[PDB]
Amino acid sequence: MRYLTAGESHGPRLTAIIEGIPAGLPLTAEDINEDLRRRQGGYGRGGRMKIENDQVVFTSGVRHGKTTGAPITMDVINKDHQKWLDIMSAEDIEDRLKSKRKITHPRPGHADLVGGIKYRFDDLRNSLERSSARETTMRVAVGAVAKRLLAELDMEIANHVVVFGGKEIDVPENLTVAEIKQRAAQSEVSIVNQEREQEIKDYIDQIKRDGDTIGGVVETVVGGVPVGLGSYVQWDRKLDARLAQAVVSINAFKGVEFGLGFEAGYRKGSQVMDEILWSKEDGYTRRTNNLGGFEGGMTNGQPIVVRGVMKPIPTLYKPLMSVDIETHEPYKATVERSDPTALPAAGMVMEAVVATVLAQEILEKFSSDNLEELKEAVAKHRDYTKNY
Amino acid sequence: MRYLTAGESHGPRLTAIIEGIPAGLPLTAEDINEDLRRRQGGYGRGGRMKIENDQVVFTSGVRHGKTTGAPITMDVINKDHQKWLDIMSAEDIEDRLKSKRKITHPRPGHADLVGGIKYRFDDLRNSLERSSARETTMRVAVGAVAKRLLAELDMEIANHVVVFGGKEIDVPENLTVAEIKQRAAQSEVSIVNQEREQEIKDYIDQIKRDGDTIGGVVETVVGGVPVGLGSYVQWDRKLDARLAQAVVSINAFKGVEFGLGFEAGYRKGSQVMDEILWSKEDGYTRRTNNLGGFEGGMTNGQPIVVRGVMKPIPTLYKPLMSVDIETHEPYKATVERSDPTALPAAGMVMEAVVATVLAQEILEKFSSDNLEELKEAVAKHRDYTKNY
Amino acid sequence: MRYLTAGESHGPRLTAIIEGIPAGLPLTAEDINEDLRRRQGGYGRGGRMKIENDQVVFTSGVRHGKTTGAPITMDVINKDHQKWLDIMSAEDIEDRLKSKRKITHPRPGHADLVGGIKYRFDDLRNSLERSSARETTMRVAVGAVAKRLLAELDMEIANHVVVFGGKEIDVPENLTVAEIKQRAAQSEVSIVNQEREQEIKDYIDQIKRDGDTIGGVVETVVGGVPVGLGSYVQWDRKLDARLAQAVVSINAFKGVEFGLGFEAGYRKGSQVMDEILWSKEDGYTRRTNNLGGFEGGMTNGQPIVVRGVMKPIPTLYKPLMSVDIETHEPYKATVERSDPTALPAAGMVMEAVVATVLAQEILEKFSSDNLEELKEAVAKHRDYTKNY
Amino acid sequence: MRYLTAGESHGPRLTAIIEGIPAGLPLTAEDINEDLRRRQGGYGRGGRMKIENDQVVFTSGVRHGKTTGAPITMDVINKDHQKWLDIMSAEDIEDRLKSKRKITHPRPGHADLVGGIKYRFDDLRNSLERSSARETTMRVAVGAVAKRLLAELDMEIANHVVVFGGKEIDVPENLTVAEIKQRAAQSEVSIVNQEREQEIKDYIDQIKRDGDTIGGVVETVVGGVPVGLGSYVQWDRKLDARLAQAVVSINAFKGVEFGLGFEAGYRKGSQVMDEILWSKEDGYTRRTNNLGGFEGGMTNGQPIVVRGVMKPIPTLYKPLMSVDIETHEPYKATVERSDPTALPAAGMVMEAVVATVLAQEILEKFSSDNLEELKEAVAKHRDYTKNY
Ligand SMILES: Cc1cc2nc3c(=O)[nH]c(=O)nc-3n(C[C@H](O)[C@H](O)[C@H](O)COP(=O)(O)O)c2cc1C
Ligand SMILES: Cc1cc2nc3c(=O)[nH]c(=O)nc-3n(C[C@H](O)[C@H](O)[C@H](O)COP(=O)(O)O)c2cc1C
Ligand SMILES: Cc1cc2nc3c(=O)[nH]c(=O)nc-3n(C[C@H](O)[C@H](O)[C@H](O)COP(=O)(O)O)c2cc1C
Ligand SMILES: Cc1cc2nc3c(=O)[nH]c(=O)nc-3n(C[C@H](O)[C@H](O)[C@H](O)COP(=O)(O)O)c2cc1C
Ligand SMILES: Cc1cc2nc3c(=O)[nH]c(=O)nc-3n(C[C@H](O)[C@H](O)[C@H](O)COP(=O)(O)O)c2cc1C
Ligand SMILES: Cc1cc2nc3c(=O)[nH]c(=O)nc-3n(C[C@H](O)[C@H](O)[C@H](O)COP(=O)(O)O)c2cc1C
Ligand SMILES: C=C(O[C@@H]1CC(C(=O)O)=C[C@@H](OP(=O)(O)O)[C@H]1O)C(=O)O
Ligand SMILES: C=C(O[C@@H]1CC(C(=O)O)=C[C@@H](OP(=O)(O)O)[C@H]1O)C(=O)O
Ligand SMILES: C=C(O[C@@H]1CC(C(=O)O)=C[C@@H](OP(=O)(O)O)[C@H]1O)C(=O)O
Ligand SMILES: C=C(O[C@@H]1CC(C(=O)O)=C[C@@H](OP(=O)(O)O)[C@H]1O)C(=O)O
Repeated sequence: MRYLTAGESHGPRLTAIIEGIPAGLPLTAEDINEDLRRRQGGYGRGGRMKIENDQVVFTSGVRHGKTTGAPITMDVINKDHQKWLDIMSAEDIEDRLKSKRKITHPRPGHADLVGGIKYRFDDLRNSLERSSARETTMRVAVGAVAKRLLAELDMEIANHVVVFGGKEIDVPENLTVAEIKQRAAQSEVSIVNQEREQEIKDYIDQIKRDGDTIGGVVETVVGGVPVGLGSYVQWDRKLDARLAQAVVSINAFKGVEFGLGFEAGYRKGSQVMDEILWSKEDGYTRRTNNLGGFEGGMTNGQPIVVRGVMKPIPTLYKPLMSVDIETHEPYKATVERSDPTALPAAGMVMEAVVATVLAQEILEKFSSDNLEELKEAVAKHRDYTKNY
Repeated sequence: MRYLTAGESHGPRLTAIIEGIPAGLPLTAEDINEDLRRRQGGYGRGGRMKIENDQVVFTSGVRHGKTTGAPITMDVINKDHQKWLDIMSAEDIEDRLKSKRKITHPRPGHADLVGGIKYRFDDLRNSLERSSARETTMRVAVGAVAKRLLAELDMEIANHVVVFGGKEIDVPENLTVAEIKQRAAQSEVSIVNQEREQEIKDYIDQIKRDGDTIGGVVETVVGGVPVGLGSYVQWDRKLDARLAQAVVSINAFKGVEFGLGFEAGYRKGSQVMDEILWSKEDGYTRRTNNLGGFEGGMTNGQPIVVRGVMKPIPTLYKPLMSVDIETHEPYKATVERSDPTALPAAGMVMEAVVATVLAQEILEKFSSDNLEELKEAVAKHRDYTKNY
Repeated sequence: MRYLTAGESHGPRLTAIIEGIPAGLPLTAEDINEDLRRRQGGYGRGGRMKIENDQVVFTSGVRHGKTTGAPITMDVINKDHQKWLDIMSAEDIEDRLKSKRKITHPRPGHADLVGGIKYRFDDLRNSLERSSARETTMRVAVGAVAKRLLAELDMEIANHVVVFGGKEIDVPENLTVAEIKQRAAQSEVSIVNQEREQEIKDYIDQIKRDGDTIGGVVETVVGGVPVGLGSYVQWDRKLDARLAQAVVSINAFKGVEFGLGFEAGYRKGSQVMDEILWSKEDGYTRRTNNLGGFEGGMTNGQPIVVRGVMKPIPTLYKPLMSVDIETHEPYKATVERSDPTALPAAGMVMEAVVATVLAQEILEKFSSDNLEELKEAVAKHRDYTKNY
Repeated sequence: MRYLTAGESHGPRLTAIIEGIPAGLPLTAEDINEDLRRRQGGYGRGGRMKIENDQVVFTSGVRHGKTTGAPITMDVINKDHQKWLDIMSAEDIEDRLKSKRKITHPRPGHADLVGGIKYRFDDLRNSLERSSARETTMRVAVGAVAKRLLAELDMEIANHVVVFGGKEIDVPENLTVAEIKQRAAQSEVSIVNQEREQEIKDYIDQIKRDGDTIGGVVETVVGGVPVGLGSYVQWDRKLDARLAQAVVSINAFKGVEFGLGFEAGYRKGSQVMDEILWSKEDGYTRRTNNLGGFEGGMTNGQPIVVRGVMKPIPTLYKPLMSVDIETHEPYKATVERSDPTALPAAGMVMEAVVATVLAQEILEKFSSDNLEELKEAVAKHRDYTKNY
């Protein structure tokens, strides 16, 4: 299974094509819209998010509620585009109008300047329009399709904020994936423990009044995973490593870690390995989950636990120093529309990207031209695993 | 450029094939051997590291001291194989001899059990032989070819330990890559500040007496990096993300971060973006390097700064709890030859892997059938960059 | 450069995304539409070709006349979809309405039955809608983008029919690419010598009235190609082999050959090899082009000459024998809407696919994040080639 | 599954690494060696083939007679290397010695000149050593591993010469794969009709005394093929097209065709489609096999029938004009002893590459981390197919 996303922030619309989903999967637009809606939200996002109402339009690969195995195409319109018809026209317009919203003041922390050097642009809007996170809308759309697959295979996934601009959220011990998703869904900041709900909001508004931005750490958990997805025989077959690329490819993300993660570099061997247990009732399991679901680049059957750090949004309403690309003189950075933080939204993109890599791995490991054989292949493999 | 590594820990030899290096790159067995030697070192490694004397043998693609563009084949013999001629024989032997060194007690933390389930093994040695970090020897070897290409393009790379089993190393501000390489080579634990050298060493010794293991955090730095390598136009073209997959693919790595890394989730935007500066003498630069060389998934010209966390080595001489796979009874894990720590060596592995990806990215971006045209494409791009 | 095509024959629309085209390439909807029009033509096409008027819509990656380097999305609407609103709805509909246009009598030669076994379909139109050649419309839209790149690099391409249902064309010797393009465009069956045009039209009418079909052989020729695209150093880098996959992947194609092709298996070495020549004026050239522009899987600078055989359309109006997948009784294949032949269109698809593969090979060989750098590299390479 | 081949014709040895073969496959050196012996054979092959005695050495991935799922490494020594130790040494040597056997006279029909332009060589030996068909030895080694997988899945493969230097071999009607395999290797020229055996040998001799070369056409046939391998959903998923690239990648191959092949462009649809039949005994079948086992890029369950044309060996005793690359002066190329033909050996290479691609497709289609699950999946899939 593979895919490509396309579209510009202020273009007419976004598009994604997914090639390789099995035939037979029940799939509706509501299956996608629920996640699209979750991605637009989170306390701290404003502006564009109150202008868009992201919903999907399928134009291929889905027939009468089920996929057919053909490429699936999903669209999401940009309502805002009616204000950028000339500026973002595909066709040429007269010289004289091109100057409009032309960007020559790169913003620190964004792709503007380097995208201009690489692609040799005279207008950095040509870097901005694609590098913008509006694109994550289609990543979530692809992840919602991936999630339908995981749901048919009795797997569960959830995401929650565990660090918000420095505030470490004390998560209760031994929550199920279902509990994580339900608690988190009740918060406007995706935290499982809310006595901090009002405290974090206040802070986002401080930061907001203060004219600054914050980021944090988001955690994705996956339950019911089959054992032996990924492989140690070659470096690029390791599933944790595959997930690492996908997480870090999310706009603003600067790191990814599994289970204890970086803490594992501060502890002893005996405090980190997860002992192996067996029962006639359940077959193999592990006493603890410090490795976050992976042994040797492979799923061991415990929950997958991965965290990603999102740096603060680069756009500051209180600029920062930059340089004017036409004069080479220092100046403040351009101020494009943005928010004090988009962390909860980033955690939804993270959930979608993890689900997507997972679904890719499942489709590669098991017979999967169609849902029936895949579901059969997975049941058989879970029976084998249980009785090993 | 692409490659495959092969070989078992106690098989006769390790092998690697590299396809796609440009013709005309000066390359010698000593260019490789220097790094193989580093990989074998580091206070805390014993056993095998005194038996093996890792050196390469070229058998294709190198002629008269230069690559030809054809596939390069490198071999590294396993001197230890002499003690395993029967056990690791490619051809069938007497059934009665097959139980030798057979493993039925998986080790927590290692690939034993899950590899056994995935591949349907009755002898967990079949997992161990290939999941062993003995394979990282060939990754270092491929890395040494990649480093020669970086050297030809005026780039420099180094690695050092910045956290050793929880002891954080105090790194002097403003060191060049060359100083980090030089100071680290004077330490038995690869730290650039030897004030904790004896303390780290005695800590290792304690760990070993205590019968436990420790990991840490290694940092790789790359200097003189061309701008605009990597792209934001699609997620899987982001170079930070490609490095992420490669770093976490290293045995025992549970995480990866760039620049400030996870600490960016604890700061404000104004304390994280790197301001943009310009001078007639140097072109564009950045005031600070909190982003570790990456904006928008692309190199910004600042030093690339990446860290990976190595969990503690799973094999404890004081074995943890497990299960006998033939009887399903609880039992202590198998105790195989291992060391209290392999962090310094992991650092070298990371250095090679980072270099590998980077050379791959350079070979994608520039005309690179031969070194001549590659060097010219790179100089020309550097000139463009400098004058943007 | 990579791309995906998507869409069903009777769904709402077709879509394609191309990822990786350099920034800076002039591109308009007319650059695409000219080839979409060619593809709908050819004496012998009717039905659908009378309902559709294929024209593109760009929704991403194109701004004010040029590419930006971001993913390019193209749509082609299916006007006919208004007749299939229920039959092809993405949303589920009442069970009884699903019998509408349901295929249970598979057509010999088409993807019907096999797709039904592979994907576990009960309705074989689910095989039909995606396997149908309506999809070639988007492969031609991608080729048109590829062809714009080839034109900025001073390359030319043309296609022509050389066999039309067994009638071989007597092709004058030593025509240029441009001559081929011009002469074939003045013919209603894309033949460059019209002595048999009326005979071929009369034959097509005959096949039609008899409820039969015909295919033939088309030839694509590419001029001005750079030397050394492709490589012999690994089998999958050979450019003639890469083209071979792309040509056979066109619907109804059953084979591909280069230069003399299969005739080379009937002649002696001395009658096939192309002698090497050199002059201060032209640099290296070849006396003849029996090899069709390739030596060792690499372009040698002569015209690329490649031929593909298109088998006859499978859907015959006097249907062949098949089986009712519901009762297992013998029954005549279903008769869907089809032409007696679509060879001239198939020629345009083949021109597009060849140009695509070649653009991809060029983008891989040369620095090509943007058009300016790509043009400078190709000029430089041509300079080195001429003066070798 | 993927693999890389490496080595020079006059280097010390050839090497291949295959990654992704399921654990559990019985495999021995003789499994490979049988094919390697066939590949050295064929009337018309002389020189080298009498010195070389190709046998494989396994150095990884094979233990006690079975694969383990890790990367497999195979070596084949070049006995001829002994006469080239200086010339082909990896390490640098005195400048005065580097001109030994330097090549500056490109052979028409070979990779020489174009390779030296591409890779900017002064010595065309660096093109020649790797472009040589000596490399096909490792492609046949790889194909032998693939063939072992096919045999475990009850599939059979064979190759025979159908056209020899223009002599069309009259093949009996409807030979099975096993018949073709048996008859063909009773022949020193791989033909299934031995009334023409002496005739072809004499013709080969005649060509040789005439100082010329011949090529021809080889047909590979595959039986017991599962249905539904390959897909129509995207062009690059079609298995006929994947086989096309593999076949045209063989040195000297200039075309590939399936079933009736190019003859399908001369016939009518009624004379080409294969009618679909069903019986309670055997399930679905076809009345004829004009399509060569493919419908919509997918296997239909009839025997795969593919033919490739091999141009004649380019090196001749008859003169062919070329140019001296150091002087730009014309010269006549002539080789006193060259083989007149390598067609029967090319047929072995064709069988191997075909077998390889099929194994790859099978590994992709079905659950295949280990042989046991693969077998189970294939069995389940044939039961579904038969009972559709
Ligand atoms: C959900 C989400 C929303 C974002 N919103 C904004 C925003 O409003 N303003 C901004 O400057 N960056 C925003 N970002 C961050 C930028 O897209 C990103 O920092 C930039 O493209 C550079 O890529 P990099 O930070 O990964 O290096 C957002 C990211 C995510 C995941
Ligand atoms: C058991 C343990 C676990 C820790 N885990 C991490 C970690 O995962 N990430 C990190 O950045 N620091 C980690 N450290 C470092 C401590 O957080 C650090 O010493 C502390 O925050 C004080 O920092 P300061 O000296 O910079 O104020 C940990 C320390 C210990 C003892
Ligand atoms: C240089 C290096 C040396 C290692 N040496 C050991 C060792 O002696 N014993 C051990 O159990 N693990 C060692 N490992 C770690 C194991 O290979 C590894 O934990 C195991 O394959 C499971 O992979 P994972 O930890 O990535 O999940 C080493 C890793 C590296 C990078
Ligand atoms: C400014 C700041 C930065 C921090 N950076 C990190 C970090 O990068 N990684 C991490 O794991 N913890 C980080 N933390 C947490 C501290 O390391 C500290 O040890 C933490 O509060 C844990 O203490 P506890 O786990 O005993 O409550 C940071 C804390 C602060 C105030
Ligand atoms: C331009 C074009 C038009 C075609 N139109 C038709 C048609 O009208 N009816 C039909 O049965 N097949 C048509 N085909 C062929 C089928 O799509 C094709 O034979 C089928 O998908 C099975 O694929 P295969 O022939 O490659 O095995 C056409 C092919 C091309 C290139
Ligand atoms: C089995 C085999 C043996 C070959 N032996 C010879 C040979 O002895 N001499 C020769 O000139 N070409 C020989 N060839 C052909 C060349 O390798 C080939 O023409 C050349 O590398 C250029 O590639 P191309 O013909 O695919 O363009 C052989 C090919 C094969 C498959
Ligand atoms: C549109 C989204 O976020 C955008 C991401 C973003 C940026 O630079 O990354 C900039 C803003 O877009 P705009 O300037 O139109 O307000 C964000 O709002 C979205 O998530 O759908
Ligand atoms: C051989 C190396 O490391 C090995 C990696 C390792 C493991 O499980 O990862 C186990 C030990 O191997 P053995 O049991 O033979 O001593 C390590 O020493 C090496 O780095 O070259
Ligand atoms: C639509 C095209 O070709 C179609 C390919 C086709 C088939 O089996 O391949 C069937 C017909 O479509 P329909 O049944 O609507 O008339 C063809 O005309 C086209 O070239 O644009
Ligand atoms: C060595 C093989 O074939 C070789 C292929 C070949 C060529 O250009 O392709 C040239 C000859 O090599 P040389 O000139 O040393 O004899 C062939 O013999 C072989 O099949 O193993």
